[PDB]
Amino acid sequence: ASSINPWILTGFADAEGSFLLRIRKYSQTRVGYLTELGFQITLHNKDKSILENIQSTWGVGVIANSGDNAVSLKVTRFEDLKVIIDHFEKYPLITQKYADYMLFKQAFNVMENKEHLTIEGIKELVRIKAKLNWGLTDELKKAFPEIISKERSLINKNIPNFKWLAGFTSGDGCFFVNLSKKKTKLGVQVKLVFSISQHIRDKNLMNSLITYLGCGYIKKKNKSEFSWLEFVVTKFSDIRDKIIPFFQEYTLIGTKLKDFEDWCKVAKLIEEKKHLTEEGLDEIKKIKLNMNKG
DNA sequence: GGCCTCCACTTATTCGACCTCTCAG
DNA sequence: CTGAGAGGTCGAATAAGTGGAGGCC
Ligand SMILES: [Ca+2]
Ligand SMILES: [Ca+2]
Ligand SMILES: [Ca+2]
Ligand SMILES: [Ca+2]
Ligand SMILES: [Ca+2]
Ligand SMILES: [Ca+2]
Ligand SMILES: [Ca+2]
Ligand SMILES: [Ca+2]
Repeated sequence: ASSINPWILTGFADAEGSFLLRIRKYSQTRVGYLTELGFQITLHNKDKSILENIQSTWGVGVIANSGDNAVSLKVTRFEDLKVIIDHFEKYPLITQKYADYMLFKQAFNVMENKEHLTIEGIKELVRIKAKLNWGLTDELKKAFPEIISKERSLINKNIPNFKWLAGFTSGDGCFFVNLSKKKTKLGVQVKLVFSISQHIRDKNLMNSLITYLGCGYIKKKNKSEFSWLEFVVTKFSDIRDKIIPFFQEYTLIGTKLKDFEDWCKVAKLIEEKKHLTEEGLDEIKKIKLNMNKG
């Protein structure tokens, strides 16, 4: 395998990767609970390469199928979690996931002292799990009532580097060739779109993208209860003089790099105005088709 | 015995990706 | 006519999670 730049790896960990803390009822321990702390990243089968290069970069973690179409990288071996702590202490996360890392860091110290084998240590872990990701199940809520959960700090940090954004984009980014039917002679408009999806927790971070990249805007989407944000750039001059030069200097990792490469091919056709012709339009449809089924 | 670590595989919901239209210059 | 938003839809490569058990000191 090949190494991954640490900042690119952190950025990819802001977009992918989830900390996890298992607190299960268990008959084969005195305290009656089985604990499992770790970190994981789940991608499509086609992107198993990233996991292998991560596994080789950190020298930690195990790979396993995640259903019929996906695979994951899991790090739960306790001694291997030191690498995860060492990496993120030097290359910290900047999304709200950094608050989950801190809770993960606290759980590590409880288990490091072996306090998870006691009833008090478990209670401490439960107070931490209450604020980690999706909190506690009602089964444990009623099991450990009147527990003062730990406080979850609001993360509001600046983008550290451009490499961080390359990794974050590879995880939650998208390079799309928009074909828009138009009641006109040619019939269709071509328009490149660069976007980054993200939960509305990080509205601050998302908004700062406009300031950091000097272009784009924000779009608030809602699916009933749930809402998230999209950082979107469509103005071609910005895509040509900002987005494209940026990601040529700071390589994307995974299958998204292939989409970026075809994306840039369409940008070339557009610079030459070949997107107003007919032969050029067949070319753009071929490139776009190669990005959907590919 | 007591406890750790891994594979199988799912759920909820947060992404990615896919549209189509208005309208000013 | 064209470009740049405006205004969306939608399915799971979503982010997060669980059951089962082989493995080790
Ligand atoms: Ca993400
Ligand atoms: Ca994922
Ligand atoms: Ca190792
Ligand atoms: Ca394996
Ligand atoms: Ca492991
Ligand atoms: Ca260190
Ligand atoms: Ca992704
Ligand atoms: Ca332009």
